[PDB]
Amino acid sequence: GMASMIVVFVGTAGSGKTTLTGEFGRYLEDNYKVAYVNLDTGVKELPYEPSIDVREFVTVEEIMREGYGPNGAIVESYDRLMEKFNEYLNKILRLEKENDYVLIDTPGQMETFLFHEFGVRLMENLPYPLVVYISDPEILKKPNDYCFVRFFALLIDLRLGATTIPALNKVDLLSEEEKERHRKYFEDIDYLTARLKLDPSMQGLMAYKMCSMMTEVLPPVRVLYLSAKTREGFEDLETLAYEHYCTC
Amino acid sequence: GMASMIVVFVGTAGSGKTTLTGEFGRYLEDNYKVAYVNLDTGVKELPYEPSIDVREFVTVEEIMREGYGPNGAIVESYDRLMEKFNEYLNKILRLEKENDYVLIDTPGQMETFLFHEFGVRLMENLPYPLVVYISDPEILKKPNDYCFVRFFALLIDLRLGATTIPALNKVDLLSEEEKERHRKYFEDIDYLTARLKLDPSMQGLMAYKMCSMMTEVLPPVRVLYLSAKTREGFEDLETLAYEHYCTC
Repeated sequence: GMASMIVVFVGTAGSGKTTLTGEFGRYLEDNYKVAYVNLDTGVKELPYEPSIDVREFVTVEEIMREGYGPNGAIVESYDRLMEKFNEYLNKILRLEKENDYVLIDTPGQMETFLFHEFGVRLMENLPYPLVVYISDPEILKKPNDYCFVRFFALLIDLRLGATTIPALNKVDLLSEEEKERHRKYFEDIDYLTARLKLDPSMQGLMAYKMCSMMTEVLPPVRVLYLSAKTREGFEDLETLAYEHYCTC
Repeated sequence: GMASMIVVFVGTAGSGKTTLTGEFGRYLEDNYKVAYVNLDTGVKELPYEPSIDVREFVTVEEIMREGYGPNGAIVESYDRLMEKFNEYLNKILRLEKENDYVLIDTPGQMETFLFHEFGVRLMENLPYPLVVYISDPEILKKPNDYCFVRFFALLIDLRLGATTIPALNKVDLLSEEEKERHRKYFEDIDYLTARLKLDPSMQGLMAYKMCSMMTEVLPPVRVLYLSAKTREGFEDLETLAYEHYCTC
């Protein structure tokens, strides 16, 4: 096709970002032409058929043989990928010319995407990509967690300089009590800050201070609730992907 | 001894956080009793003698044999450590009773510290620890990078709820032109925002918006410049460690 949208999935190893990428692809493949990009050198298996698969060129496992530990082997795998930076960039630019959606799967170690050259430069060089930042529901246990997760999404937005949508994955595992509780904090402006008042701790009152982002000029975003299992929230995301490539 | 200070070193694999921890220890061992804690399951070698070494119990390498990839093996190593959570916590609390300094080395994959239970809970349960967030100078190439790095330090502060000092490591590798350029953006309030005005990009004007943190109530912090090689900035940090355990 040619709608030419790129959607970048960001999340820590465990959040189910790779399963989501696949299933969100399948959902789209009814009405669109879709390409998948894997930028992770240490993922074991892919539930989709990749156009680009940086494991073709280098894997964390193989370079651990050379005698690196895994910390070193991960950093080293992305130093070797930079040897092919322009090649991967043009490869992705071309996928985007021949497709309606290019879905990009990033390293399970998101700092390997946030910090290293390869991930940041690739992102400064793609046309207006949208980023979906996936969070595990289990990380959400206290009102601190909510602004934390929300602030992190803001940080990705800088580092990659691309609009970043906060999402919770695996929502099908929520009991509905749980579902109700997470919705409360996220959607309701005030209520969040309200619950951020009862903690009598500086690092807690410190955390209350951070509840800053106000109205307009600094526009809070809509959080997605997603499930690969039930396809919950997929239509929202598709919509978000259209509202973005238009307005922006 | 018994000054009972804990200093927590946070930084991505590559930033030289582990070499710094060792050398900062040696510098202290002249005037203080010092204990080292390693919480990293995938670091190859330690330049110090650890009191606690979570590799004793589990390593990323060994569990990769069981057939996990490295993403999975890293997450899995910290799930197994939680089986010993209370034991490691009391072990560290006791080190702090018998020492002037307990220096804590965290996982080379800082999200394994920022996100996973083990790292966040350990930190909510330690007495007033100070966090030093180490950044590679090479990440600093454009005025965006400066607020990025500075904002990330703010995020660690929430997630662990402990005061977090931004630092640049490996300053001995700076040409002095470089040294001068990094100092400019960091110390000078305004100047930073000033240079954050010439970019004609929403995600750039977006980045200008984020330059928010104002005066008092929301007090900007002093950035450290550190070098294991020359011991630059070690006295500053020692001072910071005293000014913190006092006031705070």
